[PDB]
Amino acid sequence: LDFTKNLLTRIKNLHPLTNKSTIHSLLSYVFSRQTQNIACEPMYIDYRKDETEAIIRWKTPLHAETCINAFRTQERKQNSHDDIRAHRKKGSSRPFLIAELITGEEEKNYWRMLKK
Repeated sequence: LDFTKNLLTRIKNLHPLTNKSTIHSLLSYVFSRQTQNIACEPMYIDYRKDETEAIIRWKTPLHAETCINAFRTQERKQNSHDDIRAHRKKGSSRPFLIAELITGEEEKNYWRMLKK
């Protein structure tokens, strides 16, 4: 069926005990350092407690691209469940936060499942 392409980013290596509020703040903190031209508008955050992944539905494709560029440029690691600035700490076992654009069949299935 029908959807706006290229809105979705998977965020990987979140702290497993975080929440949507913290994810929103972290994305806005990181996005701020990539651009001042447009506001951070993660319209929906799909996140289940005790997972290490979220799916973000951005307002526009340019917001999604901005997020991907931010995490590609910036080394970030979420230290604790409520860490928003996510500075990498020397000797930390935490992995680097990663943002990937969801495409192809994975993208179609997101919109199919949302509409089920």
